[PDB]
Amino acid sequence: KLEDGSQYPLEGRLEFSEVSVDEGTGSVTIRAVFPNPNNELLPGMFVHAQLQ
Amino acid sequence: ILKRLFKEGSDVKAGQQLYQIDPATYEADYQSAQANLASTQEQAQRYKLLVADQAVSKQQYADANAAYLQSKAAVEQARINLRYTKVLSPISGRIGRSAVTEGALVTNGQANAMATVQQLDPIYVDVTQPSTALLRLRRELASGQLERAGDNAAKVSLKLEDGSQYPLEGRLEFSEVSVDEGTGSVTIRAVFPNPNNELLPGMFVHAQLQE
Amino acid sequence: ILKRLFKEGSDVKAGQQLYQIDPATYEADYQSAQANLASTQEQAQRYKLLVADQAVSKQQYADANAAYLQSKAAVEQARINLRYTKVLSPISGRIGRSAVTEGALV
Amino acid sequence: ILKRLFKEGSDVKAGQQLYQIDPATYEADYQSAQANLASTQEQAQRYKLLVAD
Repeated sequence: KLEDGSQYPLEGRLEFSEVSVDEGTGSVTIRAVFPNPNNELLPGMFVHAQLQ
Repeated sequence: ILKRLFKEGSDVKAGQQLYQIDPATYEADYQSAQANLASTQEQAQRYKLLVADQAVSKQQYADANAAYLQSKAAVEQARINLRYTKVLSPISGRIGRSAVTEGALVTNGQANAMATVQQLDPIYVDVTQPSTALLRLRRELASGQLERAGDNAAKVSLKLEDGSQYPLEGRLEFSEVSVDEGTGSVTIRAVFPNPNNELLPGMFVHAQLQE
Repeated sequence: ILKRLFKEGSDVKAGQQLYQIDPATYEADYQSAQANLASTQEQAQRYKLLVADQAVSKQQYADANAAYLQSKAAVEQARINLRYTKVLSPISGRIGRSAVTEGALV
Repeated sequence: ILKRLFKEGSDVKAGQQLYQIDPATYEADYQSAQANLASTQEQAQRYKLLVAD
């Protein structure tokens, strides 16, 4: 779901292998991969991954 | 620097000579390399025929062929250096000021440029906008809500800083050229014809989209 | 930099040439090194035969072999430098602005 | 001997060219000597002034 509140039409995979853990916070970062064939998404966008 | 061949702030063509570095010493190396080559070549040719006839040893032919190869090499380097005495314009555009005065000493690999040329006719207008604004606009190009100007571009107008309209009409191209660090904000470019140089780099302006 | 070769904000491929560094001297060094190699090599090969026959000394052969070894080395470095005059994309992806202009020094 | 230019047994005039010796190396030595003179002459003109100040 994009900053504008809109739904990205494509759908990706949320990968559960941890990329980094935080120092103080101890909170983990993981990553989803989304196809981006029109170059609608660019780095630095604020978004929400939606999980059922 | 023998000469500066251009007027500062003028329009220069791609490949036009902007400076003449004093060629005299470079001409001398070249012509001297060619003289050395003409001689060693004629010998190497003679010896190639002699060694075929066994009128000379392999060594003597070898030595003659070696001298010739050295000469060949020396010519080619000298030719290149001579060519470089004419400092040429890489592009068509408005050249600025010379950082160098006639009679100054220039060095291959010196830290500072001597001049800077700027293609001004087609001119850019850099527009920075939040990632979401751009995504919106791109959709309207495909929706047809925005009028196209060629491939992947919207027709645009320009409003100058004095507040007036620019008479000409440009292209707002949708491939991003940078995304900013702090802000998610994206920079794209419009392209406006500038046939008399009313537009200059550094102006603050407003590109205008009819939706 | 002789040429930039890519549009800013466009897609390039891994391995694609993004810039042309002026190759003229590098080309000349390489051609000349290569021709010198052909010549020191035959000389070293020949002296190798000739020492076995005692028609030249070990010192003469040692010198011929040395000059040949230097030519090999000179050729390899000249080749590598010439190769780098073509600045390639490491990956496929979207390229942004050029931070360096044509005519710039790298 | 690049060329003979005359027919054996024939008549010839004083100053008539009878042979051409290959001039390639001679042409290039001459071109090079002119080039060295130009360069070297300008430098001595230049240094004549320099030493003056």
